[PDB]
Amino acid sequence: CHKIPVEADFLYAYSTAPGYYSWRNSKDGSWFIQSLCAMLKQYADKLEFMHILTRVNRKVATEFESFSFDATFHAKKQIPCIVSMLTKELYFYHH
Amino acid sequence: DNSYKMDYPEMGLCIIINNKNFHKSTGMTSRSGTDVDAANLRETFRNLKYEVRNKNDLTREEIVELMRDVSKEDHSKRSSFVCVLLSHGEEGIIFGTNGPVDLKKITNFFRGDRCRSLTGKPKLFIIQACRGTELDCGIET
Amino acid sequence: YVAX
Repeated sequence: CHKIPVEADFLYAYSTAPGYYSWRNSKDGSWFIQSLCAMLKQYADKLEFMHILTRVNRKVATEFESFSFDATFHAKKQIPCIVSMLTKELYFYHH
Repeated sequence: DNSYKMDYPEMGLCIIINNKNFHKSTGMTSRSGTDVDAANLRETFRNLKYEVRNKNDLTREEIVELMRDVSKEDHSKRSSFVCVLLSHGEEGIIFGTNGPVDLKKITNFFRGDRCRSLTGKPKLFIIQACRGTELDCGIET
Repeated sequence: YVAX
């Protein structure tokens, strides 16, 4: 009958891609979380969630890079990972 | 019906699990800076009108019990559900202060058939945690 | 900088 998948309507916003480390700044917080909060604050009253998360992806990918005395963890980058099983557009506002 | 109905009496809950201190046996060092994330999230979601609940340093068992209890609440008058996990992790795994727990185990409590009051409503899981040990060397633009 |  009128049924929907039990896995439908879930959105998993991962801070990084499958198999990768996720970066955090001891002073300012994680790259992903500070970016997510900034984009939600600036765009939640207008943009649909996926577009806000796409902005978070770009901010994390372009504005952050690690610095370490250990060459192994120095100058590394990060890209978040949006996994959507959503069936509709999501807006954090109402009309 | 192209957009989720977000005009219910409540936007919904925003559960933030902030794990900073872990048992030595795990070999995970204190996650310095996670409190800044937790506070930023709390304020951010507060402005979006969510009912924010912050929980600190929960064991793997406590995380499961919290998710179970939350999933058993009556979310009828809520438009959505949000859960943010801040901790160490591995692919498909999130760390309680005393050990790993599968993410699937956590999200299953909210399956469309297990949490009827959230069926058809957006369920968001924001995960700040490692998913392995690969490093992205990046490429010059 | 720390990895998670």
